[PDB]
Amino acid sequence: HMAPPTLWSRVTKFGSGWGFWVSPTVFITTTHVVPTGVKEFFGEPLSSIAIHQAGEFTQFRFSKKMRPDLTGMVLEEGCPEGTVCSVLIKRDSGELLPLAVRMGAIASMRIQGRLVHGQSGMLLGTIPGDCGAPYVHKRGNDWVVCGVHAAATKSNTVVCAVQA
Ligand SMILES: [Cl-]
Ligand SMILES: [Cl-]
Repeated sequence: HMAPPTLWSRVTKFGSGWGFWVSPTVFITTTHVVPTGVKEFFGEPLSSIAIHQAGEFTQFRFSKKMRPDLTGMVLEEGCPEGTVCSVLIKRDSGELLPLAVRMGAIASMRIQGRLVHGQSGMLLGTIPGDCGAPYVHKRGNDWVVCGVHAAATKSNTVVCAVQA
């Protein structure tokens, strides 16, 4: 299934990587790309944002509609093993590099000392800078997002962080 422009428009440069607008108020990203010590995100004070971070998965819920042009999509905790997702990688150049990935198992893993609650997959390459890119798949009418890019083997195996 081919990701349409509006879906790409959700993928947003953020910190040392990317994040993704799940809806007008909900933004997801990979914890380690998130800027630390700041007092606002997208011009909104922390106080106005509900933040939950665990297992390298970060979710922001804003009090205000930040992307009022968007519809809300389904966010799931990973996907069924065997599902082929697309990782919607934007590069700093502007290039779009959707990568097809056959997903494997969900697991709590230690990767370079960090606890990642995630899902591994095999590419059917990712680089530093790509973390936070969304893993998506289409089910019926609806695109589903089920993780954010977190790691890859040197090899090729990729891992996305998934929500509790
Ligand atoms: Cl775009
Ligand atoms: Cl499914």
